[PDB]
Amino acid sequence: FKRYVEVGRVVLVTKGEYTGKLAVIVDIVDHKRALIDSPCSEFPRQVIRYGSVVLTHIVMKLPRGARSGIVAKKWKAQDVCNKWASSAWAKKLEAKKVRSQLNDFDRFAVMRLKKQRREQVNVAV
Amino acid sequence: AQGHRLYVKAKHLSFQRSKHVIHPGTSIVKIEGCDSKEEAQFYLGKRVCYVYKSSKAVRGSKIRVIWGTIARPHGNSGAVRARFVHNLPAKTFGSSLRVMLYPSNI
Amino acid sequence: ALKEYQVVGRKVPTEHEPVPKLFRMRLFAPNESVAKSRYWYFLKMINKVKKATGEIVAINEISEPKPLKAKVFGIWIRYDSRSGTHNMYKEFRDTTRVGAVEAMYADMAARHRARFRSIRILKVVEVEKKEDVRRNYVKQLLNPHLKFPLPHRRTKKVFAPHRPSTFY
Amino acid sequence: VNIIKKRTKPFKRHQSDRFKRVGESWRKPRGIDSCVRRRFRGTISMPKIGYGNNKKTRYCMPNGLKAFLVRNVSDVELLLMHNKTYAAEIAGNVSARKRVEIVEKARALGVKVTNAGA
Amino acid sequence: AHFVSTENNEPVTLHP
Amino acid sequence: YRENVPKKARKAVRPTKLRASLAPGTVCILLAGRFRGKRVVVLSQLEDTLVVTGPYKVNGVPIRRVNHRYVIATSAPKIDVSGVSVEKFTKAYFAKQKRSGPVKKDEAFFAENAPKNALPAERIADQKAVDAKLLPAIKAIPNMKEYLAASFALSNGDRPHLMKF
Amino acid sequence: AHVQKKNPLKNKAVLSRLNPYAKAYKANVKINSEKTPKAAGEKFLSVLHEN
Amino acid sequence: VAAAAEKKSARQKKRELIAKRAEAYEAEYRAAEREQIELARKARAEGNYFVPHEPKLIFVVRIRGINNIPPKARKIMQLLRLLQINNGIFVKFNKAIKEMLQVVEPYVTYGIPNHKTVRELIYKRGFGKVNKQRIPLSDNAIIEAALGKYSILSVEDLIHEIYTVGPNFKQAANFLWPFKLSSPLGGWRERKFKHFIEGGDAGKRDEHINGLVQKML
Amino acid sequence: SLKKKSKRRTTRLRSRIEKKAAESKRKQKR
RNA sequence: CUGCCGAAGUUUCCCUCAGGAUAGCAGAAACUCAGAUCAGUUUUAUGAGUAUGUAAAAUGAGAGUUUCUAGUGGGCCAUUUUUGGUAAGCAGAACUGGCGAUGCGGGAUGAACCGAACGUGAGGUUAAGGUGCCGGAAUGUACGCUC
Repeated sequence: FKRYVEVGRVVLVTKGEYTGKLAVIVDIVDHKRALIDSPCSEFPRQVIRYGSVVLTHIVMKLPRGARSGIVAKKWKAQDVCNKWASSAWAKKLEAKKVRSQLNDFDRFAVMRLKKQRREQVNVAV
Repeated sequence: AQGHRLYVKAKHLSFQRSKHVIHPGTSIVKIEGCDSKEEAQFYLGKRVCYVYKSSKAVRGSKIRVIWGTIARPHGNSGAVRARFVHNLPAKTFGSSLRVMLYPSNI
Repeated sequence: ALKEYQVVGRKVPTEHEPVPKLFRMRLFAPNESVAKSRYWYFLKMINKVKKATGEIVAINEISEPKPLKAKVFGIWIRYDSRSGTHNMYKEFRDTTRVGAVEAMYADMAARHRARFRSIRILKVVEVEKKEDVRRNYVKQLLNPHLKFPLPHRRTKKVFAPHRPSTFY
Repeated sequence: VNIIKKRTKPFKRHQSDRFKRVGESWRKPRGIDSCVRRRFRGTISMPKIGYGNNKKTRYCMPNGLKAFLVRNVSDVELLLMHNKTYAAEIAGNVSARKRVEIVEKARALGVKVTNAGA
Repeated sequence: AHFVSTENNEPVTLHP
Repeated sequence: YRENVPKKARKAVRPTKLRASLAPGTVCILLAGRFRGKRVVVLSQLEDTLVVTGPYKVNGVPIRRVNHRYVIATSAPKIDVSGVSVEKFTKAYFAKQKRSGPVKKDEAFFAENAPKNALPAERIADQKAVDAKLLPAIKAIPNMKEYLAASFALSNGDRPHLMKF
Repeated sequence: AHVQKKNPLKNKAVLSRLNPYAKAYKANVKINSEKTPKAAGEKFLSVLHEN
Repeated sequence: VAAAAEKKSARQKKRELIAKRAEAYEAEYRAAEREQIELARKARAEGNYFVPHEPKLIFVVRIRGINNIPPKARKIMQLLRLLQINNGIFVKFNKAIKEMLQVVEPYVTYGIPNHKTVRELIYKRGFGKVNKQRIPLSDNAIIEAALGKYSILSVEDLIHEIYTVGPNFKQAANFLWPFKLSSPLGGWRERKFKHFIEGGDAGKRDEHINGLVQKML
Repeated sequence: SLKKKSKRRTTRLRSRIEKKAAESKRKQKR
């Protein structure tokens, strides 16, 4: 496959109040729950299920049951962020988030530029 | 010609009812694009509208309109309750209604 | 959800017993009153002390000392079966003692169609030595290189336009 | 103060429409097994004191005026002090000459006439 | 209310 | 006779508390009236309404009263209003004339008033004065004159409860 | 007298009628501080973390 | 100028008297709550166990209708003034009352309220029985007329007389009409007519009755 | 149906099943 | 025509008979005490061998009467006891409620099952039971069993 429930795999939370955040699996409690943690301050170390996460393609080495400090240090050292964002998957998500925050005037700014973009229609004869 | 539609499309589903009783006092409106009660709080209080066409022409205008107001969310799936000045006829289950963006609060 | 309570109780002081002994047991109840009620039922059935003659001296909710350390619990229970007499012992792995008890209760209601009424929890024990773990499923969980595909991924907006990926 | 009617439809007698011998006027169902007497769901309703209208708006025309039957000029002349409460009603058997005489008198008193178009 | 001795008779664990 | 004297009602009048985002100098969409869908700049904060106009040289929406319940206060960049006076707009300034009876009609009543006859020249003097004092601000920031000239309208898949106007 | 019943909980004028004390009631009071004296008996911890 | 002047001044001095009384009662509640906390903390520290206090005040709510009830139980309902579903009454928790309650155990729910629910009830749903009539407590003068013999002169004095179980607890019931409560917002539990311990809603429930009232009220 | 019989027990069976269960319990009590 | 009050099925015995009685109920008129004057209730004490009674604390209520006078004097259902009992049901009593006079919500539908005791409406909230569609309401969340 391509997605394995590994100690040290980083997962993207898709449910709960931490939706959209990026955490890393530190431990496997059982078949339906895993312990995850993230260096981001807002996100606390906790036990989350598997319906509330999606597996990413990044696997980073990390010893079983590492504490919050060690996980953050390994995350910083191996450059997990800016590796996740390097993927076109993350870029699509960030594009969606910023496009959600556009107001009416920015929508008209989007209006005008992409109409300029459209009218190029230059193709070889 | 797409510089119009200052309303939001919706549908009339039924009256507020139990299985063997109906109360035509309030009508159940499915506001298209609304998929929960926390979202239905936005349209809570807006001006809903049922537009139809008749045979006789009053005002030289072929369109009659029955005004109404969104009153309360009804359930989990984002349906609302509406109170029209004239209770909608039972032939208008599934008929399309309009949801004006006013009285505005955004 | 369940919560773990320690309840300490004794009978009323009197000339017969001026200083009755304190009797403390840890028992799992969703609320305060259920814990006291279960305490009186347990003490009556075991020691034969009447509800009227007694009174609660201390009730305290106990939180999990390490709610983030993956632990393995062994639970001995006395199931009230069709004959009213049956014993069990089940293993669980989770982070909170209440979680193991809650998972055990759902396990009982499933594999034996039991109630909260028929279950009597003898002892919940933390087991730390790997070789002291008995059950097969939990033991195979304890291996160091655990990895498996996301089991049962399963994943209003009716009428989606494209066929779901339903895979990686 | 707006006039309010709790009910507008009259209480028709049970089965007054399937028979020409049973009349429209209300009669109380006496039968012990009558599904109408036991007031089952969906059955027609029965007159009750609960439908009584407000004492302040009872006996009032849709314009808030009480009807007073008038047969000669003397009757309307007695209505001068209640031009705000009572509207005159010309009796059916009043002659044409008296009708125009009464209606002109009532106009002079400024008292409402419901059927002045006769 | 009152006070309840515990030192003299420390609470003892009870199991079903 | 009776003429029941109404009891002394204990209801008073207090200033209307407008929304937080309905400040003077903002840009808002117009939801009702003959100019529904237009975007207009709010000049002054009236008792109940908003004295609002689109720059008449831009879109052609004269200075009008609009009730605040038919206004969507967009987060578009604010346009300064300190440069224009706004005290001359009062409720009586906008009010209708009398009627002299309950019914008046006919196309002769339509060939009169119109935006020439019953329209005073002083109103254009005020209207041109406003445009003189706002066009420099609208010209300063980009797309703004073009933004106000355009019209707001919904599209398929556009859900207003999620759109941050 | 008393055509309509008004709640003191919602109508503040009716509290002033009922309580000539809600004028100064001062609900929230600093009775803790930086100085919290954590106090749980040592053997109480022993009996709590027992069995 | 006179006559009404002395009435206003006496009216005024009565206003400070209930103000001074109310201050005294509030200090009494806070001091009682404080010593509860301190004697719990001290006992838990030095080691010996503190014990709860046998309560003398409970709130009772009838949760079943008027149909299909044994004659023994409906008789108790009459003696308790619980003649309608979703009603509510206070009862001085004692051996006679406690032993009385188990008779109607599946038909009522009871527990020990604290000061807030007492204060909310009287203020909002407090209807006084004046001259055999359900007269609301919209004024302090209404309570003064019916309890001036027992030195209760305002709503707050009544609240203390109730919440702290004074001697005039019996001398305040027939002044006060049963609390005709609404159906609880959010609903009851899924199976309302089981015992509260068994996942139902009938019976003694203690610290989890305050919740119920907030909904019912 | 799909079966050789009807799963909906006619109200006679809904009537006499419970009473015959009651007679069974009385028999154990005796 | 509307409104108001509103039982009874078994009692009190009596009978030749059907019945009455007699109550009970519903009432109708006259007159005490602001009472321990009551209670289809609990509690305490007390004797006798949780219950028993008497007496007294709790609790709610204004509590008594003498007088005359309508209608009813069935049965069904279920619970608890319960002796004779047999393949097996079955029979016997005593008690309890519900039903007769009772509509409404639910159980697809129903004399008794589950809730709920009804003036005319508005709004809000629930009971029982439900939330795939018919059908108002989550093709909800979590853990298992079952092909």
